[PDB]
Amino acid sequence: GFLKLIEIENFKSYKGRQIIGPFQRFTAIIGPNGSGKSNLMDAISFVLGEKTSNLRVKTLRDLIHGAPVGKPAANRAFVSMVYSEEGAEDRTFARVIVGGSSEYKINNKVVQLHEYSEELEKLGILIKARNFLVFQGAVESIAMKNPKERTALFEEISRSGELAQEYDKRKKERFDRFNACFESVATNIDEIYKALSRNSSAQAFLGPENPEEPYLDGINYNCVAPGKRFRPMDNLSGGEKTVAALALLFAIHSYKPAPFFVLDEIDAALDNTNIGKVANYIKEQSTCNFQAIVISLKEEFYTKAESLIGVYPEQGDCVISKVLTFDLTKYPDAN
Amino acid sequence: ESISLLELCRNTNRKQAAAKFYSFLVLKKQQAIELTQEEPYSDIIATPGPRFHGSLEVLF
Repeated sequence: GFLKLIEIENFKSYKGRQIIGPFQRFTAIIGPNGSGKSNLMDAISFVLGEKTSNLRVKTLRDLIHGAPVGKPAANRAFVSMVYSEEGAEDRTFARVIVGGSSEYKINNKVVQLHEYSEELEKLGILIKARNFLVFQGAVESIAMKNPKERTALFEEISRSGELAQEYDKRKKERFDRFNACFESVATNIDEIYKALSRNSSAQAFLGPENPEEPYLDGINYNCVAPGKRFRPMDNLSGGEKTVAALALLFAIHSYKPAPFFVLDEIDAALDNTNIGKVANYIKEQSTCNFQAIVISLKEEFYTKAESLIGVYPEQGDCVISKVLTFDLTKYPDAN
Repeated sequence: ESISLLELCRNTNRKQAAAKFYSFLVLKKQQAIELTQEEPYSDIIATPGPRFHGSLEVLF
């Protein structure tokens, strides 16, 4: 499971035909302030089936470079993802804007979106659930969830909330959904918190309030920071409360894990007290469990990446973005 | 005049070389330089740009 490269033609500010990557196991996307970086977040969401309304446009056609000011650079645009797999040939998944409507392709076969989604699903990519994506501020949203809405998120992921209406009009099925999801998250959560904060004198515990009817009551989450005694997560303060939320979010994504993980400015919510720690965690994870693609603002984060994709603007009637690639592994480690 | 990025990073560590790379991006944005990269992960060549008429040797 590997995202090898992305190819773009006339998508938003990515005018003309452009290769993005190749990616390493840990690649960071960087550059000075502009739409260039988020437009590349949008290209990834787009080739993975995202609905037009979450792509910051009103109409598909407006994704064609130049189209927002009625000066489109072409009649079509596309984003292509090359997926590589040891022992197998590469597989190319493209979404093309043709006739103002999306045309999905797998290795030059035009396909319906339903087959596109099925074929990605066999690869571990869930384009409705977006298991591969951590959006901006996802860490903050997790940090501020009371046990009742921490359950609300779990039934969203576990499809327990799907069965909610026929159930409460009367049930073995709704349980299997939750605990196979929950116990998976709870199984892994203690190790992830021990890994983010580097020392093993840390502990994190995930217990339901209603141990055999959990979909109903809240979910409790109690941590053990190093320089602290055992206390719940709600009673934590900033710098370490964030590291506790990261463990919860990562543990969530480790159930039904995607082969690659796109982190959109996750280092925004990090201090000099923990940014280097989280960045080494991503580095260690990228050697085995998943590929990491991060969009990053903080040097202390992205200097752990193996590769940098650096985005820069070109002068034009419209904002034009292009990319550079840079290998960091050739240089000695710093401090 | 021209400057090779890889030659500017010759004797650097990871954080230093990343900052020279990031600085090409910023300088390009300010139109102090133009940038060429023939293929992915090749050397990146900086050339004079419209909003700076001095020495590239100076800029770095």
